[PDB]
Amino acid sequence: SGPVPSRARVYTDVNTHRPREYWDYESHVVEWGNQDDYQLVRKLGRGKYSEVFEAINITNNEKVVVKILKPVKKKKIKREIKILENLRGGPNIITLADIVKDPVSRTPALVFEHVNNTDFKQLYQTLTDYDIRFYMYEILKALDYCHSMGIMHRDVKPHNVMIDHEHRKLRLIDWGLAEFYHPGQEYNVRVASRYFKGPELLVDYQMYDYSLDMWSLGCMLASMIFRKEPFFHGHDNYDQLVRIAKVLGTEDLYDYIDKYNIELDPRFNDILGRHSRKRWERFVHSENQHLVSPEALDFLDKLLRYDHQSRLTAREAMEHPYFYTVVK
Amino acid sequence: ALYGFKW
Ligand SMILES: Nc1ncnc2c1ncn2[C@@H]1O[C@H](COP(=O)(O)OP(=O)(O)O)[C@@H](O)[C@H]1O
Ligand SMILES: [Mg+2]
Ligand SMILES: [Mg+2]
Ligand code: NA
Repeated sequence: SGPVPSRARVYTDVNTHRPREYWDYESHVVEWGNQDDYQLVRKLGRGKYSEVFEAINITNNEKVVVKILKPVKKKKIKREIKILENLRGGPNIITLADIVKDPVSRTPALVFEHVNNTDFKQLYQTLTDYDIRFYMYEILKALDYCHSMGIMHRDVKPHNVMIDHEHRKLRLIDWGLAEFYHPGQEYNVRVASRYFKGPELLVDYQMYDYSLDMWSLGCMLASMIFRKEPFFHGHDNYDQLVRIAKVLGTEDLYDYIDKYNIELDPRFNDILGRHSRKRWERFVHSENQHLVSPEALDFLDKLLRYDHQSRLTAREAMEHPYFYTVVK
Repeated sequence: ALYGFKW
């Protein structure tokens, strides 16, 4: 009875061996700056739970980005703030420059370093094979750092990866779904975009870890090197697993669910089917062949595995032959 | 403006 437990292969006890104030974000006391330092220039995004603007810091004439926070639970304000403060200064981690609030409504706003992003739907089609390897290495620096600091991102995808291509400058943004990793903790599986959801989320395995970000990164890489957006095109959460099984095959899916004694939701019974494991070379075509190499396919093969434990860590990924041509 | 900010 019950699923087999799992823990991260790396950085397992980072939070266990840190003081309570490091990870107990509900007790965090926010330090608030002066809202009047910042004036709004233009809207960048409007979700149900945030409004984001380009803004000017009128004290130093630098652009910043203002993220108005309106989450369903106020706990989540302190989670995003505490995680951003814990990770501040990490390689390729967006910098939280300030935290301000409306003196009247008390609506809080995060103030970030500005990145001169180009929408991925315009930028990615211009990147070369070296640019993808270079940007992927920058994201891996950010993920090995955040994992090393006890934090899972849980929302790795193009919309949360800012790139100022002119300055070869990448920042991993959007730490609002990020969580502190505690070995044995059962997490909400209702996290991440459907196309980037890992198999553990789809089969309701709650004892996941940093390895979830590595699957999300694999999905992002596959979409870039194959020019197939998204790579795993599910119509719903149940279909999403079927799209993954059409590539990775159903045999290895059953080895995964049996290793962890996972019970497959009955909704899978009639849509899963039976699928061979495909060769990654089947996804090469004239439009993408200039981005694909044996090293890229081997690297993708080692990220996109059902078993979260078997996936490369960020640091293992950084030592892969795909990044041999990338500085450090 | 918006949430106490000026444009
Ligand atoms: N520092 C930044 N520089 C440039 N654009 C940003 C920055 N932060 C956020 N954005 C833009 O605003 C969008 C939403 O910000 P994000 O923090 O992801 O909010 P949400 O949690 O609502 O998705 C991003 O997808 C991006 O387009
Ligand atoms: Mg986002
Ligand atoms: Mg978010
Ligand atoms: Na502290």
